[PDB]
Amino acid sequence: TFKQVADDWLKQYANDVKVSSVRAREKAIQHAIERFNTKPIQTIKKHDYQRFVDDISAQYSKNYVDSIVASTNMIFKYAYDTRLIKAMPSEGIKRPKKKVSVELEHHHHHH
Repeated sequence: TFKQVADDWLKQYANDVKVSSVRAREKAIQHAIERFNTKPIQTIKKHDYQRFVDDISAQYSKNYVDSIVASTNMIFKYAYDTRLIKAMPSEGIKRPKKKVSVELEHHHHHH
């Protein structure tokens, strides 16, 4: 029944956003629902959640990954708030430092 709940929620989100983003994001979100079709949303653990994020990262660009993560988190929180599921897997995930430095400015050298 997650597909129906996610499908209903996705339609409301499409209220204000790029159509291409919704179609592309829906494809990634829909793929996760079909993949976890035998695995209930309330049975999803933090480990599997990270696996999904890394799975789409190798299939989608970083910009698209952010939208999928937010949509997935918003959909998960929506079902939890409706007391339809008894779980909230997502918190406890952090990665301090260990990040690649950004050169931001392309000038680099200066005088």
